[PDB]
Amino acid sequence: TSAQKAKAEERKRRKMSRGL
Repeated sequence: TSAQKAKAEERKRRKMSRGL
């Protein structure tokens, strides 16, 4: 919920590697 206002950006740092 309130995380959707940022979590989407928190993955931009984890996907850089496991972005598949």
